[PDB]
Amino acid sequence: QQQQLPAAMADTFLEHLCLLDIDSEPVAARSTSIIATIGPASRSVERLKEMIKAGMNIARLNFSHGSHEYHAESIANVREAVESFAGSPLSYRPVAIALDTKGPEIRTGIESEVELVKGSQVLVTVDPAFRTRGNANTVWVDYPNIVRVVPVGGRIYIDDGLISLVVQKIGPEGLVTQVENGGVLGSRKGVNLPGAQVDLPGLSEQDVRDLRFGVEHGVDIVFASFVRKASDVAAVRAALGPEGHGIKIISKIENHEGVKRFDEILEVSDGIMVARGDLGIEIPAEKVFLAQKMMIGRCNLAGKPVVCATQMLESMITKPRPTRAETSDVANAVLDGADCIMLSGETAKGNFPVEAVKMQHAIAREAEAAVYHRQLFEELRRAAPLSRDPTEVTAIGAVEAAFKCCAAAIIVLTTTGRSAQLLSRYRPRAAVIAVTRSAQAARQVHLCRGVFPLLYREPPEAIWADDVDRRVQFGIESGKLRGFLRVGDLVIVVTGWRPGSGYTNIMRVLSI
Amino acid sequence: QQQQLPAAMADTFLEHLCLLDIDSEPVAARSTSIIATIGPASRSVERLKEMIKAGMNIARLNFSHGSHEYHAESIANVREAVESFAGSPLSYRPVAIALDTKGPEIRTGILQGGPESEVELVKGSQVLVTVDPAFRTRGNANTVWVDYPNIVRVVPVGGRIYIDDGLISLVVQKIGPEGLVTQVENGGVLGSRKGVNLPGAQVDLPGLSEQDVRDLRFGVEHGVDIVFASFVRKASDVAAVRAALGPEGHGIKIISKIENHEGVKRFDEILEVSDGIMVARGDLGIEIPAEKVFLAQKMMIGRCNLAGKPVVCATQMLESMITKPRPTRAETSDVANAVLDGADCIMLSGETAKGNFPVEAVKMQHAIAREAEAAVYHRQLFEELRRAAPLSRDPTEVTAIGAVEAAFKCCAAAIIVLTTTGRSAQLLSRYRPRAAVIAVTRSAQAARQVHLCRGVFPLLYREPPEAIWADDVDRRVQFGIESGKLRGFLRVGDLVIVVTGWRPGSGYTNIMRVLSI
Amino acid sequence: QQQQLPAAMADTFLEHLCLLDIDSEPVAARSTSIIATIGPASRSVERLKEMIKAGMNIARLNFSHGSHEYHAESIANVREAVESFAGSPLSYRPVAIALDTKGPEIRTGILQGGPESEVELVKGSQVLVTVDPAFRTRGNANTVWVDYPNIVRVVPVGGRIYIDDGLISLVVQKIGPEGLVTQVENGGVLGSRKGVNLPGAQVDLPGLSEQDVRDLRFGVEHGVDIVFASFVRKASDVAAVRAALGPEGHGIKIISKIENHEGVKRFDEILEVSDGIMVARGDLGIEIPAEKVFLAQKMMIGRCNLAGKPVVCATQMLESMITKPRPTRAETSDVANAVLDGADCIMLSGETAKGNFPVEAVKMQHAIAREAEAAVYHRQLFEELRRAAPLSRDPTEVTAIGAVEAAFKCCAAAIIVLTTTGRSAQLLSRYRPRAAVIAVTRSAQAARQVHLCRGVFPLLYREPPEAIWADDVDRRVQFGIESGKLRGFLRVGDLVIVVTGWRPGSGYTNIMRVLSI
Amino acid sequence: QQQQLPAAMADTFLEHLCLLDIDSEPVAARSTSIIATIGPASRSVERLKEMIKAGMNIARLNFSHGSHEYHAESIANVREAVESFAGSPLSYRPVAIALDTKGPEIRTGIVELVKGSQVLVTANTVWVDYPNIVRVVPVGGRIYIDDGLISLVVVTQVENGGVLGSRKGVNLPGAQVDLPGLSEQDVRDLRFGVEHGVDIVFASFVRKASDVAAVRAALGPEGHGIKIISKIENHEGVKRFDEILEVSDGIMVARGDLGIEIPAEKVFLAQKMMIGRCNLAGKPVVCATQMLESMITKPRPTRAETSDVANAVLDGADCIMLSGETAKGNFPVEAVKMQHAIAREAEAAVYHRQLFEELRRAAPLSRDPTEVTAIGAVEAAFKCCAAAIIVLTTTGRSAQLLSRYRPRAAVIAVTRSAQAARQVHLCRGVFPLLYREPPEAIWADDVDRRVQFGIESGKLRGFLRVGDLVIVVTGWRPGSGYTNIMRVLSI
Ligand SMILES: [K+]
Ligand SMILES: [K+]
Ligand SMILES: [K+]
Ligand SMILES: [K+]
Ligand SMILES: [Mn+2]
Ligand SMILES: [Mn+2]
Ligand SMILES: [Mn+2]
Ligand SMILES: [Mn+2]
Repeated sequence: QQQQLPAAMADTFLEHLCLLDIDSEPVAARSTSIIATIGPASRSVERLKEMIKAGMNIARLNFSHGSHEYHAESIANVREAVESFAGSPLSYRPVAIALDTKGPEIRTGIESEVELVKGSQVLVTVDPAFRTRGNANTVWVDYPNIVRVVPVGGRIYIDDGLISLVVQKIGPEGLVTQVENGGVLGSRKGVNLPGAQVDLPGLSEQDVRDLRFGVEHGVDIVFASFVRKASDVAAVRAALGPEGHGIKIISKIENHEGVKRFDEILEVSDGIMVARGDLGIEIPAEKVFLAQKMMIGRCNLAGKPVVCATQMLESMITKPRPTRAETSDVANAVLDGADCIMLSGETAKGNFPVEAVKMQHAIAREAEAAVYHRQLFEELRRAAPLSRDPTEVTAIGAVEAAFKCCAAAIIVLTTTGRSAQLLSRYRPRAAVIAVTRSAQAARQVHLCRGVFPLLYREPPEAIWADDVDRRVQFGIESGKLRGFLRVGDLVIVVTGWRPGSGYTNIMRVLSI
Repeated sequence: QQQQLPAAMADTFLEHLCLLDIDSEPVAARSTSIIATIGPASRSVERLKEMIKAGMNIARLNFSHGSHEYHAESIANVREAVESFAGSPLSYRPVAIALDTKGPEIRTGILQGGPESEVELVKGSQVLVTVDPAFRTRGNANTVWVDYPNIVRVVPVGGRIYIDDGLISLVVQKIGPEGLVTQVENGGVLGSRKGVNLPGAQVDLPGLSEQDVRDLRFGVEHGVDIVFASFVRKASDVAAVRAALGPEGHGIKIISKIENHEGVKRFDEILEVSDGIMVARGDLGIEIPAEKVFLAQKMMIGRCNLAGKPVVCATQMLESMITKPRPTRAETSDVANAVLDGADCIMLSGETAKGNFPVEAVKMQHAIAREAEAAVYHRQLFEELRRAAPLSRDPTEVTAIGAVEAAFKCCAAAIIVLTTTGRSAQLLSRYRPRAAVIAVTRSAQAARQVHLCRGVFPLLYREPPEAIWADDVDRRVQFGIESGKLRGFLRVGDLVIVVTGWRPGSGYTNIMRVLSI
Repeated sequence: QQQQLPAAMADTFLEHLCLLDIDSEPVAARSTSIIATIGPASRSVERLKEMIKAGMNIARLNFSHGSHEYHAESIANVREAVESFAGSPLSYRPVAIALDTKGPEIRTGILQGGPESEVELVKGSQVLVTVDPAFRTRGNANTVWVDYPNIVRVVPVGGRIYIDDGLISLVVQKIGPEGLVTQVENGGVLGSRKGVNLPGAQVDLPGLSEQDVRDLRFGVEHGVDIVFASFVRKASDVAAVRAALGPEGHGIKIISKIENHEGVKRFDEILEVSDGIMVARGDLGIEIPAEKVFLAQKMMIGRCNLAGKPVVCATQMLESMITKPRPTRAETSDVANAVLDGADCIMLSGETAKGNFPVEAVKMQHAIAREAEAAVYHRQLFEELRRAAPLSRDPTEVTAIGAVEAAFKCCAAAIIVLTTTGRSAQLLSRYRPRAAVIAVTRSAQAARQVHLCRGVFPLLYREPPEAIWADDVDRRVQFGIESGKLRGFLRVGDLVIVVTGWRPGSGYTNIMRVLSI
Repeated sequence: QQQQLPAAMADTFLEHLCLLDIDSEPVAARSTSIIATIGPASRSVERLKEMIKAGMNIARLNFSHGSHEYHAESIANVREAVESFAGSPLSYRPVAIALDTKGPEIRTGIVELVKGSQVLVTANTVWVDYPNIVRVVPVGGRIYIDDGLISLVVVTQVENGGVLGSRKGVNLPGAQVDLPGLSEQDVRDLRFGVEHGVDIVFASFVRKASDVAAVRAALGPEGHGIKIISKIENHEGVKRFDEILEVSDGIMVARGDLGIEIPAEKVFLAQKMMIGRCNLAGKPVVCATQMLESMITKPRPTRAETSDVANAVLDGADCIMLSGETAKGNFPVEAVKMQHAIAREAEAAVYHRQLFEELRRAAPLSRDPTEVTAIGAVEAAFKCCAAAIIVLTTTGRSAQLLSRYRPRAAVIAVTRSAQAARQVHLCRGVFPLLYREPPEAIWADDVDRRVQFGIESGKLRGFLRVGDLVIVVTGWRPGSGYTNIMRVLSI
């Protein structure tokens, strides 16, 4: 059998594991959406085309680097690459665009390299004149209060926490420190101050500018950096302004406080990013996996998208093949229950961006087939409280029906994505094919595992009921074309009693 | 809270038990249908009316007693009592009629100048069992006549003969030319025409005698809804019932009564071929050791639950009530446990056929079943059923389970289903929703037969079809709601799950909708 | 296979039910202890001997009736019957003796000219209930007198009044200047001095009257083992029993009978303070609606199972047998379901106290309990208990669960425990092993009280201590094995789990060993 | 609370996940043993001392490289480093030594292979040590070179270019490699292992039961004691796994080769399947290769590496390995310290509730008194949050049977057999203590002194504190195979 079905029929998790079969070919669209960071390696229209073809679903713009003009070019190229496939509506793949916020970063000064000798004296300055006078015994940083916040005996991580510094006297013109971990240091590198309370705002003048930019260029999603408390996302919301309620806000969890106040942060956000990079510097590297698995679990419970991020395939920045740990990282993110998996170096600057995307694609398909739905579904139902919202009620119904007949797909009409979401919330195995007129909602829905958006272009029919049927039919055809559904398959169709959003309430079983 | 909801939310069966609350009032129509046997105590139109009011859903005609004329009067009186409530379609309660077959019984003769007189079989004495036609009526303390010619040829020396609900006990010591010389092993007081059981003897009597066949044809002609088939031992037995029922009667549901060891052993083959099962505890309780019935009962109920077929629990559920206005503590727990076991219907016999409290007896099964229905640990039950039931490609099943699931998620007060033959109402109840299954149908018969399936409340719909089919569909669903409101099944603010189909005719159910009342 | 093993190996409760097998013979001592009530039917030494042979483990003396002298004779006769088997220590069966308290009973008066004669209260007729001192003797078909002046003040117009076991039903339709003008709801033949109940109406008689205290002091002096304490409504009720029991009687296990609504509601507090519980169905079934008892029964048994305390199921489990040599189908299933519920003991009252078949009645509870015990789905049962029971630091508990676990893994025939006060035997049964708990003790009393715990089979050990303690330990273990072999609990080639301790005196169990027989 | 106890008390796996707490400090010896490969970075006695201190439990000698003399020096150095702590029997840490077999490898001879260009096999000329290559790769066959980084399609054509070094691993999937599992050299290497008293054989390229039979034959009679760990490195091996496991003492998920022989996407499936099956069989299973590669070069692991380790433990692995990280890299001790740190966190996060349930449930009934005592002991341990289960064991088997059920309390195994003490590291949760005193006259006393020994060693290393409960497992008579007693004692 295929799809790891013998494994799906197991009575225990152990028996399940014991039955995973390397010769059981996956046989389903991959449900985990891939987010790819745009950079020099992935910015040319022709490259983007390849990346789309290979599996990219979300383009991530990292506003930690590049000017407004630079990101506008990125948006313009993505949109071009994406619309090059509009020749065939039945095959067209929407691509989301996520603005990633700079946030309260700290960076060293200005392709040369100094060497911080272990045990040696290094001075950290925020004096404007030393802004480029950086050397083996002097590092300049762009956070003037550094001197006010890192006390004697405090730690200062530099460059992915690879360099490490102990403050051994805080004198007038800077921090007198001793290198604890040396390393070959380069230009403008990221700095971390664990244990220190960085009074740096979650939203600086630039972030606000950057957000307004996102509104004007119609970005779909904000990955909000360094989110430490509910008011942080409120601030993002305010900045996003009224022209931008539609925009999904994904809070990146990058530090201890963020981890601790996670519950409050989730309730107020549209989803979460396990921001492992910073997280892995702010808390001990041994402990990330706990935060990751805790947050993914909690999101699964709340029904919100969760993203797993950073170094999932690092070696690929430089090599055509991933390390054995990277492969298992991707699979375990999926098995953890992550809605999306990300790429950074691997697609922004590396020598194999398309190969990197093909790999997340390949692994996610295997891992998705290896999900023990039986336990998963049971636990979700069991944990999720009762509900009175007809849309939820239909969803779980639909998912249940899908399971009973091994439906190829659940086809949903949706206006804002919400009813597609409520379906994927319960993790059907059948694919959730979402038919929508809202180009934006079609993009934002990539954030939810197992949704395949289809953008519908025809003008409304006179008779609403007809309009509904043409759309469902549209789903089926697109379905047939991309090999999601074959003649003789059963499909579950979810619709509503009247137009407008918020009235989903019907579930139907149809045969193809 | 009500409906034993704290108990419903328990994480284990033990925790569930630990949270059952005597002050949590049930709050739902009772889902276990009650079958009542018709006799002198329950035959008058006015009595029937009371029994309907009290909860009766199936009238059982016991063809072991009475003539054709006698049962025709019963049917006529039921139907009258039933139709007396047709003045209000929104409140009308359909009542099924079940013909219960005589089958291969054996009874003693009539007593010497005494149909209502008693002889006494003393422990340790010689009793001759005769088949001699001349002794039918001549029977005494040392002589009992029996209506089974072959008895003399089937009980060996050392073989046991039970008389009267197994309370009398004879052991064959000598066989002879003019009967069985027996010694009374258990004595007691004996009357006329009492049931005989022959465990250990293979009884070569047919499952369907010339009379049964006549009885069955009778059932066809008078439009009975259900056949409780006695002494069903193997698949061919129900085939025989089917043939006899003839072509004028495919619609009739066949319920095999399981009354003996062989029947218990070939149960699987019998179920596959029957519409449902009756755990016939009376005979079963004599054919196998009394200690073992509970095992057959729980096994069969379990298996039916699995197959999704109606199962009936029967006999002595409330015996003391034949004679007393209150049940014994075992009787009460018997009913509750039949329900908790997972029985679709519970029966009454003596209690409604001859006893002094037939209505009180019906009211009691009503009261207990409501409590017990609320105490079912659906969480486990539902999980196990899904888990056990094979995948399915039939859109009707698919919608059913969907509907049940949706119902659970919002504590739906009801699932309302349009159904033509009952099948989609049945597939719902197969998954044991807690929300009541309100089945709307134009088939008066299907409305009656549906009582066989736990949790289905049938509503007979009387209006002529609208021109636009979609409108006809809506009026029906609306009809369900209103009836619902009126009988306190649904209150304003409830959510309800509506199940319908894409086109007319049966077999095409495939839609599930969430509506608020 | 035997012992319903296929059914034990099932992955779900449903599959379990589906695999119960009527041909799978039980093969194990029955673990549910049987309490028999002593009366005219069961007071003769020779009868008692039969009842012991048949399975009785606890004699229950019902102090609601009979004088001190009368109960002394009962004790004497039991002890005589019991010690008649002392000729063989390997086979000797200890029998507990439980004193059942009268408590705050409410009663009717003596009849017009008839300490034996009878009045009929006809359904629908006017009935005056006086509290008038004069009429305590002047009762007829329209006048019943009652020994509780306050009844007039507590039952409001429209309230019920149940009489004699709840078989007679009166409704107050007028409160008058000397009596409640009642209509007869339920009719029937009324006797002299019968029990009256007042549901919903709150009562104010003490839990412990001057007589109870006397009765308790009596129990001490005659060395009763167990007090079944009637009408326990709150923790202080058992404190009172404890005080009355006096210092000569800490050893005595106190079982609170739960007989009313308040008792049901304050159950948690009552359990914490008692050694065990009695589900007193009789009264309970009159105080709260008859439909609801099964809920109180299953909730209490569940909670006791959780707490690890003995729970008894009681009253009417086999009533028809008071009068008939076979039980009704409901009675059989009642017993099975008590066991499946998880009851430690099952009781008999009328069936053994007055009826015509006391020994047969005891043989039946024995026969059913064995079947039902084999049908427990231990897999779930064990899982749930572990899961629910909090961590523990007491080495005795820790050894128990370990022992139970080891037993399961090798289908041990038995767990053999040395115990001084019964406590380590109890902690084993607490986890419901399937293997039998063979408890070896020198305390004749502890040997009796242990019957209160499902699955414990006490063996009284008589030899004087050896010089070397270790040797004394081994002879006792060996004693268990031999007794074991002799009664067919263990066969050559069986594995057995032996639980002992590091030093003498109670409270130090901490060793578990696997041995082969 | 500590040890992720709130998460242990969860009613579902989801709820469990939801309750993992980064501020819940682990508080227990780490139970996953660490296998470290010896090389230039890790061969000096002083280095070895550091690596023992940091957590190493098994030294891995990779016979794919180095001469006999070279491996003798390694053994010698390990043994020295190890015995330098013998100053104190209560603290002494035994270190196993595992001989890792070369087996049917293929390597290149002693340059950048351009994408597109011609390359013959016997810059435009790679040499290979497997003469039959010409015989088993047909027109349109694939030849991987160096950790599957290069790809050659058959005369070949380069499909994937790359920078080629000296003597590098060649892989041929789809081809049936008729090279023997045991060459003349392997046999020599194995005989070597016997003579120098290695403890464990990691047997390379195990494809079928007869492969381990061959290893067994070569190991000879002087070496029945030696535990044999079959390395699963290819498709056939994955397919015939059941047969292989039944006949082996344990398994190594040899990800490196496996990741080249089967698609990289699929390894995690083989890994989780094998670890699951081993957990079921009660045999040790090893997770291997690249668990921390970046550390070969960098002082900190990547985020994928960290999660790789934790997931191996959560998968249920008995041991985790390091190769380049400790054999040649610039951070061997840091690498060992990391596997130590992660394994402790991951171990505390195991959802025993489910795990234990499932193992009981799955494991068939048993009549062997040792098993019966084990499960009993584990059950007792759970009920009182025992700090430890202390077992007397002669061959390790009763320690093994305990760990088979994954207690959370640590399994402190007391033994006289120095070797058994070493091999027991293969079983999660076993902490061996070597006992040196001569037997007492009264056997019962000898038993007690040993149990007492375990307690004291326990106290000293902070496994058990006064007031803890401990579970003690012993037997009714001397000699192995008769464990049958379980006792609850307070410290
Ligand atoms: K950023
Ligand atoms: K009949
Ligand atoms: K009493
Ligand atoms: K090797
Ligand atoms: Mn970051
Ligand atoms: Mn019958
Ligand atoms: Mn009472
Ligand atoms: Mn390898």
